[PDB]
Amino acid sequence: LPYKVADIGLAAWGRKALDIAENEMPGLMRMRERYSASKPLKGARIAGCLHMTVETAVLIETLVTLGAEVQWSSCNIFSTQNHAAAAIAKAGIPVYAWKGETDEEYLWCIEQTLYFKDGPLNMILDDGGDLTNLIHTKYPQLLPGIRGISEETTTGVHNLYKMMANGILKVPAINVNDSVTKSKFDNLYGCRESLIDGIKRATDVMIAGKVAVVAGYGDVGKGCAQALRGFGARVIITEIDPINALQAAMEGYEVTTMDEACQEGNIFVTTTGCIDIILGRHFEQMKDDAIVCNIGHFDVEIDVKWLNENAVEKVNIKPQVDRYRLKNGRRIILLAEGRLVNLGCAMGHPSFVMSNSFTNQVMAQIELWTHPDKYPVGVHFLPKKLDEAVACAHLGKLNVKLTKLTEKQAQYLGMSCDGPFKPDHYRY
Amino acid sequence: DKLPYKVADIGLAAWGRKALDIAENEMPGLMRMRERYSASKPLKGARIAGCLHMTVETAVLIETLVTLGAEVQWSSCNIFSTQNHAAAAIAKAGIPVYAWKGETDEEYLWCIEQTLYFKDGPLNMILDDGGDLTNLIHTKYPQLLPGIRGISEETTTGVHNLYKMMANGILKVPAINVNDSVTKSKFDNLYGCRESLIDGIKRATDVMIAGKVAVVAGYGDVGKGCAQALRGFGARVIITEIDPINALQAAMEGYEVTTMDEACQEGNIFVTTTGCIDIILGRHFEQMKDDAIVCNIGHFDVEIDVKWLNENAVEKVNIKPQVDRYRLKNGRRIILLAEGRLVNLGCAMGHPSFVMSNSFTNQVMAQIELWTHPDKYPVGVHFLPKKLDEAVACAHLGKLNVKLTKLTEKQAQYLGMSCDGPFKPDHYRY
Amino acid sequence: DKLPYKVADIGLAAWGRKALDIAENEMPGLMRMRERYSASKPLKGARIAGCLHMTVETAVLIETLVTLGAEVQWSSCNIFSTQNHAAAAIAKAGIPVYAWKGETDEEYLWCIEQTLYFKDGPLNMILDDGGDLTNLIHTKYPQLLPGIRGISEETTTGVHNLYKMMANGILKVPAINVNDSVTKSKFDNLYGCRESLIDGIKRATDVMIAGKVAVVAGYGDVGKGCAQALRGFGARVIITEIDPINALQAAMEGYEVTTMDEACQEGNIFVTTTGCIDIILGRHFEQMKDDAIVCNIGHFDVEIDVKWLNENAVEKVNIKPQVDRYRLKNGRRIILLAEGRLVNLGCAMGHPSFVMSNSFTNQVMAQIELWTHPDKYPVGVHFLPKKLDEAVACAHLGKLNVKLTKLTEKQAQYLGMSCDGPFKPDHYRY
Amino acid sequence: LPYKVADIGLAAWGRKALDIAENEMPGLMRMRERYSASKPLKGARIAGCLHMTVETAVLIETLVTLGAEVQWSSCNIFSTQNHAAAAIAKAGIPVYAWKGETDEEYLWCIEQTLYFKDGPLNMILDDGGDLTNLIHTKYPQLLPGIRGISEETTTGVHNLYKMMANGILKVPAINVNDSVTKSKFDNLYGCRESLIDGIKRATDVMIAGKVAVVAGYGDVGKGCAQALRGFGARVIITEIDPINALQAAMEGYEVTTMDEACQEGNIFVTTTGCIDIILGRHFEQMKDDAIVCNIGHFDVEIDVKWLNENAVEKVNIKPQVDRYRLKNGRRIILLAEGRLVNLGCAMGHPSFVMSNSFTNQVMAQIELWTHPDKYPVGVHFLPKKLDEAVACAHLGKLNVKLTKLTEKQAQYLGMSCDGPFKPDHYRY
Ligand SMILES: NC(=O)c1ccc[n+]([C@@H]2O[C@H](COP(=O)([O-])OP(=O)(O)OC[C@H]3O[C@@H](n4cnc5c(N)ncnc54)[C@H](O)[C@@H]3O)[C@@H](O)[C@H]2O)c1
Ligand SMILES: NC(=O)c1ccc[n+]([C@@H]2O[C@H](COP(=O)([O-])OP(=O)(O)OC[C@H]3O[C@@H](n4cnc5c(N)ncnc54)[C@H](O)[C@@H]3O)[C@@H](O)[C@H]2O)c1
Ligand SMILES: NC(=O)c1ccc[n+]([C@@H]2O[C@H](COP(=O)([O-])OP(=O)(O)OC[C@H]3O[C@@H](n4cnc5c(N)ncnc54)[C@H](O)[C@@H]3O)[C@@H](O)[C@H]2O)c1
Ligand SMILES: NC(=O)c1ccc[n+]([C@@H]2O[C@H](COP(=O)([O-])OP(=O)(O)OC[C@H]3O[C@@H](n4cnc5c(N)ncnc54)[C@H](O)[C@@H]3O)[C@@H](O)[C@H]2O)c1
Ligand SMILES: Nc1ncnc2c1ncn2[C@@H]1O[C@H](CO)[C@@H](O)[C@H]1O
Ligand SMILES: Nc1ncnc2c1ncn2[C@@H]1O[C@H](CO)[C@@H](O)[C@H]1O
Ligand SMILES: Nc1ncnc2c1ncn2[C@@H]1O[C@H](CO)[C@@H](O)[C@H]1O
Ligand SMILES: Nc1ncnc2c1ncn2[C@@H]1O[C@H](CO)[C@@H](O)[C@H]1O
Repeated sequence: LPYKVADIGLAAWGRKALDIAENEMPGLMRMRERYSASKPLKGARIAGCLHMTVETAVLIETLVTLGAEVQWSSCNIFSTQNHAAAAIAKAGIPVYAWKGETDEEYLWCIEQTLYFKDGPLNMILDDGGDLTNLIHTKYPQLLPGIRGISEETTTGVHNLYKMMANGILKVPAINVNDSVTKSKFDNLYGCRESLIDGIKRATDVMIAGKVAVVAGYGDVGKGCAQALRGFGARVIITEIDPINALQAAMEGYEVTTMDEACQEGNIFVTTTGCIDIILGRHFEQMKDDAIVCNIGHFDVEIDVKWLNENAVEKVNIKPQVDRYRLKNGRRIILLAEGRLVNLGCAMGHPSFVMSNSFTNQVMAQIELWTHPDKYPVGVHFLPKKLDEAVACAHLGKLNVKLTKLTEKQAQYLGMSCDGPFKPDHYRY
Repeated sequence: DKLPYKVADIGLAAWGRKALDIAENEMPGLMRMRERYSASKPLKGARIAGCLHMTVETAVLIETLVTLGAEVQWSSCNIFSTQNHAAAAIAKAGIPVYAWKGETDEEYLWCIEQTLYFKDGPLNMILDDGGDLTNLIHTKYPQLLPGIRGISEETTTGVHNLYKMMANGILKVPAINVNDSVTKSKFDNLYGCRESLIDGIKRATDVMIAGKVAVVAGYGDVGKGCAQALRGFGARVIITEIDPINALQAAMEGYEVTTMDEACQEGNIFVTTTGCIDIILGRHFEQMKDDAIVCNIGHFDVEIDVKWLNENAVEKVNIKPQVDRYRLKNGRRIILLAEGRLVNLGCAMGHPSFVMSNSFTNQVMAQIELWTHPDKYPVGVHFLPKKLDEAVACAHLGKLNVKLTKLTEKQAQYLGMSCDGPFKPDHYRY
Repeated sequence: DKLPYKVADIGLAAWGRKALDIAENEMPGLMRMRERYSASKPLKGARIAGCLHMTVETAVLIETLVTLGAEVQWSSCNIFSTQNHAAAAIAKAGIPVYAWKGETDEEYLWCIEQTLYFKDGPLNMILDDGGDLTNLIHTKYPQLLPGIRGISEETTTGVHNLYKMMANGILKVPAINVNDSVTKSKFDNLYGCRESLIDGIKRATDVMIAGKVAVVAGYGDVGKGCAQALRGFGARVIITEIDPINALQAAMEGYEVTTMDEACQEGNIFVTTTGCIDIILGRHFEQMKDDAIVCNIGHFDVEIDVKWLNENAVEKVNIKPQVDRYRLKNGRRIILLAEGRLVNLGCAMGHPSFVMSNSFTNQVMAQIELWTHPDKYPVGVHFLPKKLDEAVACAHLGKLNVKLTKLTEKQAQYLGMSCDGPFKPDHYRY
Repeated sequence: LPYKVADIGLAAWGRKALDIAENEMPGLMRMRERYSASKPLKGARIAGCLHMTVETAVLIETLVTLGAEVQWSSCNIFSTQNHAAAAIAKAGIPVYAWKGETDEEYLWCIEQTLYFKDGPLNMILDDGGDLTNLIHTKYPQLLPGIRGISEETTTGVHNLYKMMANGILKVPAINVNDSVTKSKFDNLYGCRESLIDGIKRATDVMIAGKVAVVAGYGDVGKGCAQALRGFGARVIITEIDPINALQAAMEGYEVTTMDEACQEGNIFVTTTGCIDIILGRHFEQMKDDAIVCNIGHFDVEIDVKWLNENAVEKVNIKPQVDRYRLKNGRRIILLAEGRLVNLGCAMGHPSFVMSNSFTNQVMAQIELWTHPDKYPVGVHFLPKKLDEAVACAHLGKLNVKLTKLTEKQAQYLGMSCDGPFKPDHYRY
C-alpha cells in the first residue's frame, strides 16, 4: 500500500492551494532556503500523525526538502482535507488519511505509517500523542529505534508529561506547544479566526445579539472569546483557575459556571481539554436551537452520548451538523459530533499561523536528529533563541521593521543584541 | 410555452427545507407577520414579481408573502448569489422561481422576464433590489407600468437610481425607500456585512487576516461594518473616502485615511464598498503586493477593473469557483474574488438570517402599505413611518431577550412624547 | 451700577492664556474662521449674549466671535462647569464674563442677567446651551424679543425645548438647531463623551474600571460613547433604553440590555445619559452594591434623585469638592458625583478642545447665518445646510493629516453628484 | 525626626481616601482578616521604598496589622501623594516623602528609613532597587542584619538578577514582579487606565484622531497601546524583540522604528525601561505640539537634556508640563520632565490592581521572615499556589463565580482540585 486517500483526482486542485499556502508560510520557506543543499534530516524516517491539511502538506514537503522519508496519518477523523491529502499522495509520499474516517479506519491509518521501505520509523511527529501512546502500548519493540519525538498540541504534551512522570515515556521528546511562537499565536490567534469560520459554515447563524458561553479561558478560550466579542456577541466565561478567571473579568467578561450560563447561552464552545463540561442537565435548560460545539482536542467535553439516548428525534441537516429535538420540545444544534469544529466544519487555522507552529516543528525535528546529545529521555523545550528565530522569519511578510539596540543600549540592559531579549520565565 | 420554474437541482429541496425551518427560528420579524396576517390575508390579489438574491432568507420572505395571500414569482438579482437548495425548496412548494448559482448575463435577464407575467395576468407589485427590475419594466415594458401599484427597493444603489429617475421625471410608479429604513440601513448594511464579508473571504481563500494590511474603500454603513470586522481579526485597516464627514469618522475611530493611489502599495487585502465606478484600476493593481486579495461588496461589479486584469495579465488560473489568480508582467500575483461581484453572497451565504429579518420585515410592510394604501403613496420615493420602523425593531427584541424600559406618564409628559409612538424626531440619525 | 465681569480669580489669567494658546492649536475649525473673516468682520454690530460652559474651549470660541467683529457677553450654563483660569483670561482680555466654579442657583441666574444688556443697548443675538437663556428672555424679558435676530442652540435638551416651544406657538425668535448638525451630534456627543466621562470619574474617584459592572441608562449618541469608553477599560456594560431601535443597536453590539429595576442589583457604576427625569430612584439606591458610584452626564441634574439621598441617608460625608459619600440604613454606601450635575465638566475639563472645535465652528457659522441672512430664517427651528456641515469636517481633516479622495468627472456623473457639494442626501444618517 | 511630609493637615482627607481604598483592596483585607491575631511579622522592621500613595498607605497599614515596625520613603520624586503621606504620618509611622522632592532630598529620605528606634532594618521592600543598591553600596555593614527583600517592578528585579550574577547580591530576595498576579495585571491593566489619566490631566488633549507611538510592547506597552486604541488613536509600536513585535502585528498595530514613527506621532510614550529611546533627531522631526512622555521606571528613555540645551524657549504651563519651542518653530510638550507620567501627572494605578501587587508583597514579606529556611541567597519566585491565592482573594469583589472540578475531572486531568492548575512554565 503506497498510500490511502479519498480522491487522487483532487491532487491538481490540491497543488494550487499549496502554491498559495507556500506564499503565506515564509517561516517554512526560509527552512527550505537554508537546508536544501544541507539535508540535515538525511537518514530520518519521520512518521507523522497530524491533521492532513493544506498547511500540513507544506510542512511534509519541507521535511522532505531537508531530505527525509515521511509517512502520514491524520489525528482526527474529520479534520483531513481531501485535496491536500491528494497532492501529497501524488508527490510520492505515503499518506493515509481522509475526511470521514471511522474509529477503526483511524487506527488503521496510523499503522501504515509505522513501517517504511527501509525499516521501521525513527522519528515521531505527533499531536495529542496518539502515535506516541500507540507505539508505547502496541509496539514497544520499536521504541529503542526511535531517536526523538515532537509534540504539537496542549493535550498531547500534558500527556507526555504524565508519561515521563509515570516513568513510561522511554523516548526523548521536545515540547513544541510551549514554544511562545506556538502557544501564544496558534492557540490564540489561530482559533480566533477559525472558530467562527467553523460555526458559520455549519450554521450560518448571526453572532451579533447572541449570548455565547466559552468554557475555559486559556490561550484557546481567549481567542474564541475575543472573536465572538468582535461580532457583538455577549460572552460568558467558565473557568477553574482563579488567575485565568480574573483575566477574563478584567476584560469585561461575565464569569460564572456552566450551571448558570446554560440558561442563557445561545452558543456554546468548550475549550477546556477536560471531560464532562456540558451534560444533559445543561442541555435540558438551553434555549431553543442553542448551538453547541467544541474546539478542544478530544471530543470528551460534550455529552453527545446523552443527546443520542435522550433526544426525541435527531435530524441531520448536513454533514457534521445535527439538530436534536428534546422531550421539552426545544432543539439543540450540535456540530462535528463534538469533535473539534474549526477543522471539522472549516479548514482549520490559516496557513500563516501554522507556519509558526510548523517552523518550530522543523527545528524540533532537526534538533532531535542533528544533536541527539543535548536531549536525553525527558520533556524538553526549544531554546528561546530558536523560538525568537521563528518569530523573526515571519516579520518580513508582515512588513514589520524591527528596532536594533545600539551597543550603548545593549550594555545598559546587559544583553547581547542578537541574544534572546527576555528571561526564560518571561510570559509575553 | 412557459416553464413553472427553473433551478439548479430540485433534489436539493429536502435539504433546503431543513435550512428554511432553522432560518424561520432566526427570523421572528417575518414569523410575527405570518401569525398576524395569515387569516386576514392583506396581500390577496397582489401579483408580486421579485428580483432579489434567492437565498434561504429570501425563501422565508417569499413564503411570508404567500401566507399573506399574494401570488409571487421570483428571480435572483445577481448571477452568483442564488443558493440552489433554497431555490429547490421554493420551487417544490409550487412557487415560480427562476434562479441558480452561476447564471450568464443572458440567462439572468431571461430569469427576470419569466416573472413579469402570472397566470392571473401581469405583475401589479414590484419587490426589487438594485433597480434592475424597475429599470427593465420602465424601459422594455412601459405599457405594463399603469397596472403596477407600487415598488419597494431594498438597497442603497437601487434607491439612488429611484431618486435620479424621480428628478428626471421618468419614474411612473410610486416607490418605498426600504433601504433608508433605520432597521435596514443601520443593521443589515452595518452588522450584516460585518459578519458576512469575512466569511466570503475565508471560504474563498482561507487566509490569515491577523497581521494583514486591509484597504476598505468607502466608509458609509457598509464600509463601517467591514472595517470593524477586519480590524477585529487583527488587520490594520486603511480607509479611502470622498465625503469629509465619513472621513472624519474613520479617523476619529483610529483608521488611517488616505487615497487608493497611496494604499495600493500597502494593502494585502482590498475591499470596495463605495457603490461607485472605477475604484480600483490597472495603475493600482500594478503596485500591489504579491498575492493581494481583491474583492467588492458594493451592489454592482463596476468598482473593480476586471476587464483590465483579463486583458493585461500574463497568467490567469482558476483556483476554484469564483476564485481567480492572475499574474501581472511584474511577476506578482493578484487574487480576485467572484469576478468582482459582491463577495459576501458570491463566495458565501450572505448576511445571517436574523438581520435579514429586519430588512425583510420592512419589505413585507412596504408591500402591505403599497397594496392596501395606494392613496397614501403618490408617484415619488417614500419612507416608511417611524412607527413601523420602531415596530420592526421591537419584533426582534424578544428573541434576543432584551427587556425594554417603559416611560412613566410623568417621564413621557416631561419629554413631551407618547409612551407608544416615535421616541425620536424624523431627522434623528441613531 | 454694573460690574465689568465677575470671576473666581483674575490672577489665573496668565495661566489661562497659555491654555488658550495650546487649545488654539487644537481647534483649526475656529482658527480658519478667524483667518477667513477677521478682515470682513461679518458679525459687526452683533451683540451676542452667550450661556455656555465657560471653559478653555469656549474662550477660544468667544475670542473668535470678537475677531469677527461681534460684541460678546458670557455666562456659564452650569454652576460647576466653569474653569476659573479660562474665565480670567477672557475677563483680562476685556470681555464681560460672569462665571466661576461653584455658583449658587441664585448667583447662576444673576450671572446670566448681567449679559442681557450691553453698553450699545440690549442683546440682539443668543448663543444658548440647554435653553436657559432662551427661556429666561421669553419669560422675564419678552419685551426684548423683537430686538433679537436669532438663536443658536448647542445641545439635545435645548433643541427639544425649542421644538416644543415651536409646537405650542410660544417661540418668537428664529433658531438654528446646531446640535443636530452632523459634525456636532455624531462627534461631540459621541466621541467627546467617550473620552471625558472616564476622565470625570477618574479625577473624582480614582477607581479601577476593569472588572466593574457598569450601567448606562440611555443609548443615544451620548450613551453610545460612554458604553464604548467603559467597555474599553474592561467593564461589563449593561444598558437600559425606551427606544426599541436604540435597544436593538446595543444588543447587536454585545451589551446586555435590561431595566434599571434589574440593573441596580448588578451595577458598580451608574451613568445616566437619557436627558429625562427620574432615571435613578430610592428604590434603586436601596439595592445597589457597597460603594456604587453614581453620576449623570445628561444636561440637567433631573435624572438622579439626590434629594432622596439627602433626606433618607443616615450619613453624608464630603470626600472632596463634588464628591459625596452617603450611607443608607442598610449600611451600604453610595458615592455621588457632582451633586448629580453632569460629571464630565463637573469633575473634569469636559470634552477635549479638538472635538469642541466642530461644535463651535457650527456655532460661529449659525451666528453668521442668523446675523447676516435673517431673511433665510423665519421664526422656527432650522438646520444648517449640509454644505456648511461638510465644510466643518473638511476644516479638521488637515490637522489629522487625512487625505480625502476626489471624484473624477465620470465618477461624479455616474453618481449624479457635484464634485463639491453634498455627497449625501438629507436623510442620510452617517 | 519622627517623619517628613508636605502637610499633616491633609491627614483627615487622607483617612477618607484610605477607607475608600480599603473597600477596593479585598486581597489586602483578607490578610488583615487572617493574620491580625497571629502577627507573623512580629519582630520585623520593614524599611520600604515605594511610591507613597493612597494605595501604599493601605499596604503599610496591613504590614502593621501583622505586627511590624515600618519606615517609608518614596522611590520617585513626584509620585508621592501628599494627603496619603499625611494619613500614614498621623498614624504614627515614620514616612519621609512628598510631591516635589529634589534629587538630594530624595536620597535624604531613604536614609531616615534605615535606622529604627530598636536598631537598623531587617527587611527591605523595594521597587527599582534604590534601597537595595544603597544598602549594598553605602551601608554594607547592615546587609548581614537584613533577612529578606521583596522587589516590585521589572527594572528592579532585572537589576536584582544582575547583582546575583555579579555575586554582589549578598541577601536573599523574592521576585514579586514575576508573579503572574503582578506582571499580568498591574503592568498590563494598571497602565491601561492610568497612562491616559496622566496624559489627560496634564494636557486635556483629544486622543481620537491622533497617531500615538508606543516604544516597547511588553506588559506595559501592551496596556498603553490597548488604551490609546480604545479612544481611537492610531497606534504605532516600536520594539526590539521579534516575538513581542509579532504579537503587536497580529493585533493590527503598525510596527516600525522610532526613526520612522517620529515623523507622524502626535503622542509619544516610552515603555522600554531602556535608554536613548527618543533623541534630538526624533524631536526635530516631530509634528507641532507633539506630546512626549514616559511610563517606564527611570527617566532615562527621553533625552530631556537635549530639549533644555537646544530649545529656543521653554514655557512652563503648570507643574510637570513643559512646552518647548524649537529652532524649527514647532513645539514639543514634555510631561513630568521625563519621569513616569501616570504617577507624576495622575494618581497612579487604581487601588484594586495594586491590591494584587501588594497582596503578593505581604506574602513575600511573610515568607522571607516566617520561613527564612526555604530561601537562600538568590532570586526566587513565589510558589504558584500562593500566586493563585492572590487571584482567588479578588474574585469575590468582582462577583466571579468560579467552577470547581469534580473528582472525576481532577483524575482525568491528573491534578489536585485545590492544587495549582497550571505548570510552572504556563504563560497565561
Ligand atoms: N482546535 C484547535 O485547532 C486547537 C488549537 C490549540 C489547542 N487546542 C486544544 O484546545 C484544548 C485547550 O487548549 P489551551 O491551550 O486552551 O489549554 P489551556 O490550558 O491554555 O486553557 C485551558 C483552560 O481550561 C480551563 N479548564 C479546565 N477544566 C475546566 C472546566 N471544567 N471548566 C472551565 N474551565 C476549565 C483551564 O483552567 C485552562 O485555563 C486542548 O485540548 C488543546 O489541545 C485546539
Ligand atoms: N453586499 C451586501 O450585502 C450589501 C449590503 C448593503 C449595501 N450594499 C451595497 O453597498 C454599497 C454601499 O452601501 P452603503 O449603504 O455603504 O451606502 P453609503 O452610500 O453609506 O456608502 C457610500 C460611501 O462610499 C463613499 N464613496 C463614494 N465614492 C467613493 C470613492 N470614489 N472613493 C471612496 N469612497 C467613496 C461615499 O462617500 C460614502 O461614504 C451600495 O452599492 C449598496 O447597495 C451591499
Ligand atoms: N455632558 C456633555 O458633555 C453632553 C454632551 C452631549 C449631550 N449631552 C446631554 O446628554 C443628553 C442626551 O444626549 P443624546 O445626544 O445622547 O440625546 P439622545 O436623545 O440621542 O439620547 C437619548 C436616549 O435616551 C433614551 N432614553 C430616554 N428616556 C429613557 C429612560 N427613561 N430610560 C432609558 N433610556 C431612556 C432615548 O430613548 C434615547 O435613546 C441630553 O441631555 C444632552 O443635552 C451632554
Ligand atoms: N509606570 C508604572 O506604573 C509602571 C508599571 C509597571 C512597570 N513599569 C516600568 O515600565 C518599564 C517596562 O516594564 P515592562 O514590564 O513593560 O517590561 P517588559 O520587558 O515586559 O517590556 C519592555 C519592552 O521594551 C522592549 N524594548 C527594550 N528596548 C527597546 C527599544 N530600544 N525600542 C523598543 N522596544 C524596546 C523590550 O523588548 C520589551 O518587550 C520598566 O521600567 C518597569 O519598571 C512602570
Ligand atoms: N489547519 C491546520 N493544519 C494543521 N494543524 C492545525 C490546523 N489548525 C489547527 N491545527 C492544530 O491542531 C491542534 C489541535 O489538535 C493544535 O495544536 C493546532 O496547532
Ligand atoms: N442572505 C441574504 N439574502 C438576501 N439578501 C441579502 C442577503 N445578504 C445580503 N443581502 C442584501 O444584498 C443587498 C446588496 O446587493 C443588500 O441590500 C442586502 O440587504
Ligand atoms: N469643554 C467643553 N466646553 C464647552 N462645552 C462643552 C465642553 N464639553 C462638553 N460641552 C457641551 O456640554 C453640553 C452638555 O450640556 C453639550 O452640548 C457639549 O457640547
Ligand atoms: N498607585 C500606585 N501606588 C503604588 N505603586 C504603584 C502605583 N501605580 C503603579 N505602581 C507601581 O509603580 C512601579 C513602577 O515604578 C510598578 O511596579 C507599579 O506596580
